[PDB]
Amino acid sequence: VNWPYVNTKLKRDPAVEAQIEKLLAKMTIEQKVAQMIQPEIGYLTVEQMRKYGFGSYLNGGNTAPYGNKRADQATWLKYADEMYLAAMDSTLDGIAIPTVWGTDAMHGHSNVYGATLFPHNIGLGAARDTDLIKRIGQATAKEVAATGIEWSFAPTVAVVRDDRWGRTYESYSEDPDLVKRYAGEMVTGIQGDVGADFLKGSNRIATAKHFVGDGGTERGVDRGNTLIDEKGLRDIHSAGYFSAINQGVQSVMASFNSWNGKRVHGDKHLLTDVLKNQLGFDGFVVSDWNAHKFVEGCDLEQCAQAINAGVDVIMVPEHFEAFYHNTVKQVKAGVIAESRINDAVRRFLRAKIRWGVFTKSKPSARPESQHPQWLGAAEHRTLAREAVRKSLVLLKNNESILPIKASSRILVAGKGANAINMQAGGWSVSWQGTDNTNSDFPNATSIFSGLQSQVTKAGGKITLSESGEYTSKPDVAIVVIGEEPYAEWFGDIELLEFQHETKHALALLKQLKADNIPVVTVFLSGRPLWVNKELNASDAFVAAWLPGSEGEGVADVLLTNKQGKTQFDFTGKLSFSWPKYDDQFTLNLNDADYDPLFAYGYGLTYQDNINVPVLSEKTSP
Ligand SMILES: [Ca+2]
Ligand code: NA
Repeated sequence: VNWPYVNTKLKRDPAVEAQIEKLLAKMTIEQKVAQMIQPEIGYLTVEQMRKYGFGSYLNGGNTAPYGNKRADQATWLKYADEMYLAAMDSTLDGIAIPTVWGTDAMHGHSNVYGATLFPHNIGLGAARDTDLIKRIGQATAKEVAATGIEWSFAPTVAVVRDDRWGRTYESYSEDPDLVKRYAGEMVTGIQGDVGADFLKGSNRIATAKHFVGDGGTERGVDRGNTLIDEKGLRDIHSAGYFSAINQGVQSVMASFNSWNGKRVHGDKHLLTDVLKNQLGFDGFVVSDWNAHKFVEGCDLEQCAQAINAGVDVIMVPEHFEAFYHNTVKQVKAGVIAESRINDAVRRFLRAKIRWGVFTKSKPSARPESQHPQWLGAAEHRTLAREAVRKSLVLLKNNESILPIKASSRILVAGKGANAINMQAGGWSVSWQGTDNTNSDFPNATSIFSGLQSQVTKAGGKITLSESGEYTSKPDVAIVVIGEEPYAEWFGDIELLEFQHETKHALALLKQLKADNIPVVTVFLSGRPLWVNKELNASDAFVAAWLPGSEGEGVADVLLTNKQGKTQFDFTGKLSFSWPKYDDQFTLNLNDADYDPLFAYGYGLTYQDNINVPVLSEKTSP
């Protein structure tokens, strides 16, 4: 199987390469290995950084620096300075190579309190807007820079084929063509375009995740087994990497899944022969969180096989010290070649040096560190609100009930009506999102709050009641319902029916319908789900995905302006096929037998006059 060479734009900088060779020539085995190890701040001390001079360290997201839950910019920058100076202290370890701080950036700088939260990828995919993606990358780079961090993990280029996976919402589309179109835009948004501005100023080092096939696991099991021939791995699951590598992405993260029974992190064919030799990726490979422990023969404290397979930087958040000493002994034992550690360090230094770790000042003194307002900037929330508007997909709008006159009397109901944690989903300040409350999102706007602001301005009347209680009978009920927030395997499911165990939202919808109140359903989810029953109980139904912090984007489209005219029409179109039956687990565009309820590319607008009939509510045995 032949893979195409896709590193066609980025040319090496001879000055940078000169510096790498001079450094390598004088470094000890110990110093080289230190560059390859990445501790996490929950476990790392400044003293350990001084002693070892690790090449990077991770903002894992579970705590702010110094243990704070929330921290001023000055506090982030103080922590960054301390680590930077400890690394530049050549005492103890014998060299002065600046370290860098890295962070995951799932939908903005989303581990961080106060960050703008953009819609998760599935909704961005619905938007079909490459320019939007690039601008989101640019905004994200600034918000990351505002915390003193040089390196962010984004884009996520999974191509998801089975929506049972709990990470489905992290994917732009089931369609590789769409992911390919997007991936390079996010990379250049973050890093800058190849050329004079490459990696300059507020631009960050980027990592494209995850290589490869994590969206193709059997039954959508998280970290499961991807059963597909190599041509399929190339043509379906690698499309995002073609454009990300072509745009010069500096880092690639290896994936937790297996391919035909073998863990990717231990697969030299994938991580070296395919990624580096055939595709031509010239940057560095980073592993995922303790992913090395799952490779055959490896454990938390040792994994020569992953290194030998082509991993260049090991994400070992807690066991880094023992991992360090073991790896050094393995190089000395000859079971990890010096040529291999040399190549790992070359690729990693290539990123740090070209970004400018030797030429820029300490973190707190850098120009991109002088703008605390970048974190959650008004301009970025305006961008996110645009993304929200464009992400919404109108599935049903019977008798053109939408858009609703802003001057009407409206009831807003449903568990998601005023719950920012549900609209944001997982990877939002916290991992699962379960414990988030509205106060964890300063300057965000709930869906109710957005509607209320516009209805009040238009002289209408609005009421919030999750359970649908009212005093004055409304002209219409907007009911906001959906999945609870989740991340990773917590979100893996076996059944496609929404709330199959309780049907709590359905009871609410039927209650309102029984009172002859017109119902507009706003559905929050990380994926299409089987919702025929809820659709039947709705006059209109909107797939809003996981819109993030800017909930007023929903009001912008659903409501008229004050004069009663349309302000924004729907523009979004499905990037994942919507199931007609509760057992349509792998429903994908181009499938031989393709029978979706609503196809890839479907999405109504106010210009349509289409009614959706009552649908079958039969479920499988
Ligand atoms: Ca699909
Ligand atoms: Na050092």
